[PDB]
Amino acid sequence: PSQVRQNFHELCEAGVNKQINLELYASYTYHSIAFYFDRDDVALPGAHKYFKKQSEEEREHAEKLMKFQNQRGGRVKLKDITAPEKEEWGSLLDAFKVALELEKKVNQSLLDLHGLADSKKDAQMCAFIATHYLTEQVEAIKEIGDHITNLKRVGTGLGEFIYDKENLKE
Amino acid sequence: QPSQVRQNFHELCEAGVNKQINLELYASYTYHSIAFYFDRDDVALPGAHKYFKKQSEEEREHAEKLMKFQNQRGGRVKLKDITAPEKEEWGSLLDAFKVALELEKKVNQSLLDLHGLADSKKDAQMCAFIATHYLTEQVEAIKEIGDHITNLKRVGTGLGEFIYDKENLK
Amino acid sequence: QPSQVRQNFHELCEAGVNKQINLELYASYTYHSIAFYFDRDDVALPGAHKYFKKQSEEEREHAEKLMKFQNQRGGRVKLKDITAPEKEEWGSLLDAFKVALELEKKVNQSLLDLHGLADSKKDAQMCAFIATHYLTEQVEAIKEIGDHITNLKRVGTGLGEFIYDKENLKE
Amino acid sequence: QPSQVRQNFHELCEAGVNKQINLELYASYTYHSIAFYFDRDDVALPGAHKYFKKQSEEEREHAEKLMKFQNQRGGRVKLKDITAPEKEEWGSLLDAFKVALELEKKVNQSLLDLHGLADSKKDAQMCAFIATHYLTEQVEAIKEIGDHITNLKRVGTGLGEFIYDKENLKE
Amino acid sequence: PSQVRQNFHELCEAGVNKQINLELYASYTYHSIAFYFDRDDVALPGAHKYFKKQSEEEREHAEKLMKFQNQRGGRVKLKDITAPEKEEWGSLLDAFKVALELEKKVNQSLLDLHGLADSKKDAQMCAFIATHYLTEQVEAIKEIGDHITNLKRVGTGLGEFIYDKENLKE
Amino acid sequence: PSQVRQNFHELCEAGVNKQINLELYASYTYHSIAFYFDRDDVALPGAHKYFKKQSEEEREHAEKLMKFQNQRGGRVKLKDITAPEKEEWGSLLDAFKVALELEKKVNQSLLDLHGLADSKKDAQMCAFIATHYLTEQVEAIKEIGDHITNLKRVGTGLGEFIYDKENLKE
Ligand SMILES: [Fe+3]
Ligand SMILES: [Fe+3]
Ligand SMILES: [Fe+3]
Ligand SMILES: [Fe+3]
Ligand SMILES: [Fe+3]
Ligand SMILES: [Fe+3]
Ligand SMILES: [Fe+3]
Ligand SMILES: [Fe+3]
Ligand SMILES: [Fe+3]
Ligand SMILES: [Fe+3]
Ligand SMILES: [Fe+3]
Ligand SMILES: [Fe+3]
Ligand SMILES: [Fe+3]
Ligand SMILES: [Fe+3]
Ligand SMILES: [Fe+3]
Ligand SMILES: [Fe+3]
Ligand SMILES: [Fe+3]
Ligand SMILES: [Fe+3]
Repeated sequence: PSQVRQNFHELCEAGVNKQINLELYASYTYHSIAFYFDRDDVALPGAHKYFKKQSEEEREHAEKLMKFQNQRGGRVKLKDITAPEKEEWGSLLDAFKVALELEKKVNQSLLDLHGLADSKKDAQMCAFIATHYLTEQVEAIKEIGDHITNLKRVGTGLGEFIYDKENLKE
Repeated sequence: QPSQVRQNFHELCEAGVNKQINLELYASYTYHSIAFYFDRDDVALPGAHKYFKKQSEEEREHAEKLMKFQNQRGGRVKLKDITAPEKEEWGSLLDAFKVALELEKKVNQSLLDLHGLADSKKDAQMCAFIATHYLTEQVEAIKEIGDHITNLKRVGTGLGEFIYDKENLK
Repeated sequence: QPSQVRQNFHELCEAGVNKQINLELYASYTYHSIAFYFDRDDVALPGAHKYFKKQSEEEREHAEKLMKFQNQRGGRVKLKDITAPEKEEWGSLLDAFKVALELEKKVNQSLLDLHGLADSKKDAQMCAFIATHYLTEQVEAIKEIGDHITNLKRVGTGLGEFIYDKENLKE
Repeated sequence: QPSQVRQNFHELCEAGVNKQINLELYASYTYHSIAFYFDRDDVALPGAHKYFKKQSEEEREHAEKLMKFQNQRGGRVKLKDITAPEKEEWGSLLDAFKVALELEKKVNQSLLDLHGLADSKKDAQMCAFIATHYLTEQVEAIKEIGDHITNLKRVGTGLGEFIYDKENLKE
Repeated sequence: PSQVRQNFHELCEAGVNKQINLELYASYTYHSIAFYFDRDDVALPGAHKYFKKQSEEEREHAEKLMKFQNQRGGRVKLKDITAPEKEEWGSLLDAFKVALELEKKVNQSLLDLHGLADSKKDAQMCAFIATHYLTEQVEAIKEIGDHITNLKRVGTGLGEFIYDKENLKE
Repeated sequence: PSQVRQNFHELCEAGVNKQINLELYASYTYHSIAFYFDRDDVALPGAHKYFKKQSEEEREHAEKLMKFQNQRGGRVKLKDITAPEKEEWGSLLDAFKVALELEKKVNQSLLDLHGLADSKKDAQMCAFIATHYLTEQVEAIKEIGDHITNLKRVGTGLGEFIYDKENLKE
């Protein structure tokens, strides 16, 4: 075993590797969404900028887990990053509904990971997940919630143009 | 018809937050009373006046942060009457701090109960929120009030109350 | 019996001030409720959340100024239960501002009554305090809310609500 | 019909760009793996960790510029799975830069093929794009990796690896 | 019972007092190691500086636990500080292996203390330990793992001089 | 024998090692006194700060002697640090009387060490001790004498609060 490994269970190591893959998957999906809004027949630059940023942040989420794996003396194990569900994402509202479903799936994954760590009495790993993931996920779901509400409010056409400029770009 | 953001948030936890919101508001109202008691012409302790107004304001912030939490998790804020404080007149500086210590310990037990409920429903995010934002401020507040009581017993009545008020509360 | 500072301050006027203090806190709590309703994920109007949060804080300040006045005059603050707000849910931006107009007019009438009472007891300093600090703020608040209602009717539902919230309430 | 912006852009060139995007992402993921390998407690080379993290990031930028180019020309981005890196463990600093040279040359050949395809369809825009942003960075990248390999052979294993990591990669 | 004491078990109070002694014992060991590297026949100034700093940090760890004891209304009980295991600590690599051993020993003590807190539903004591101690320890252990790896890599003689200058002095 | 050793007797080397232990024992006593004044039922923050600072200075005194040991080519030999004489230290005036006792005890130890140096014609060790230790000790003793006198003058209760604020906190 690694010289630094202490109170770190093989199932927890495995759970971190699974979460790294899911974070990379979310990153790639937002990347797809970002460049969909950059198409000449879509042309919502606020969404393009917003989802690009989201993609970057999800990559940082993966890196912090890779960093965590090494601190605890686990070994990073990488799998393929599955291509996103769709090639085209529809409206601003459609894209946000996809984002909410993705964020809730990631959140349930992190809640299962936390539960795993608690079951093995990994107090460090519980603290780490609670401090860096669980509140960002709640805040992210709430933010997407609000976007969906406002996108239904502003409607289609001019409303989308304005929401894109005022709320995603600025 | 669950909230679109709601995930791993029990109805009993929702109700527990609403109960804590009322308790925080109640504490704010009690400090407000105490603050204006020390502004009476026949009491006239400006340090205490300023101290307890600030305590009132902080308790209102504690309530707001739980209202914010309730909305983040997709629960619904339900407001009740704020009960008038226990007394119209609060006696000496020492008497007011003995009241505060009893209040803080009451609020603390309520936060420990609320944390216990969250843990019993495996609401790991709610555990972290309460630990991060409430449990250590409560411990620091109780210790601070203990030190105040100790010092108010030491300085005694009359000149000591005037000095303590100027040196430690103002 | 009376405070060493008390001069020309009738017990009915002392009682009137305690009743105004309660009304101010009641209005604070109502705006607080409204503020957190606009922060719900299924309403999500951040401009209104911010506006009503500030209104809540202001009304608490109006209560504090009265508690401070009570003590200046040597009256004694007497606090009562702060009644829960009328509604749990407040509907549209328009519905919320219509509630505010109603609330602000109720508070105004109460202050005008209190001023009446002060004058009936020839409490000139109390008349001056009420006129100086409350009667014009009240007039200005009711005008401001009237303008809000007019503009919320003009912009309509949907896009207009989003724009009004961002342009007028947030900024 | 075709995109309103599409002019002188062949479907095989579109396909080529999509294949290059996947390759750039593949390269990015490989450098990511290498980066975190050097962060292991039993490898502990902080310069190389920082260096390969930065290489991972730049490759992702290379991918983004081609997606941007795809949309500029009125083509459509088609994403495929990103294949996991070929190894879990990357050996020495020298071994890692040997993998990097192999990878950089493979990507260069794919860019030279893409350029040949552009020229074959008389896509002057695309030739110029590839030559301006890709062909020279790739030559510079290969030269840089070549110099790293030579220097890592010069310095030894052991002390030399620590010194090179701190003096050359941590910069 | 202290006026401030609430939800603080005697066994948790005892464990805090045990931890304080352990923190002070680590401090004294680091102090010894620091002054060994200052001997004219050892003369590694980077190590002297580094281990002095480690000695100072461990004393701070002890202080934070004494402060916590008082905050919770426990009473600080102090025991002899046992002299370090050796008078002489060998090579840079020998000293770092001692450090990894010590840090892993301390960490197990903190994981046990956290376990005790949890067994008594001391929610605030769990938060305290995880926030201030559990992640610091995992960072400390990883950093020492990294030192050992690099000290094996650089070898003895010239490598030790350079490591001491380039990594420990800076 | 150390390459650096010249005109340094074994008995002087032994006395330096004795002094180091005494400096560390004083440091630990001051640490105990410091954290007693931090208890919720004592709560004298000026004393807490003052005795913490004294604790830090005594550790520095120990360090300077370990440095001197190494400069002269003696070898540092460390012994257990004996727990302080009391767990509880009474009044501000009680703690200062303990301090005068401790400081006079240390000073006699330094005067004996100086005597030993002189008996071995260790001219540089006489200079070291007189320069760094003998006048500091006389200043320390006078300052504590002054505290005791002023603590008798101010009396208990209000006087202790004011002295703690006005003299020890500043
Ligand atoms: Fe994420
Ligand atoms: Fe890193
Ligand atoms: Fe996310
Ligand atoms: Fe509170
Ligand atoms: Fe808010
Ligand atoms: Fe409180
Ligand atoms: Fe008002
Ligand atoms: Fe005031
Ligand atoms: Fe108003
Ligand atoms: Fe590239
Ligand atoms: Fe772009
Ligand atoms: Fe490249
Ligand atoms: Fe420690
Ligand atoms: Fe302190
Ligand atoms: Fe440590
Ligand atoms: Fe000393
Ligand atoms: Fe030194
Ligand atoms: Fe001293």
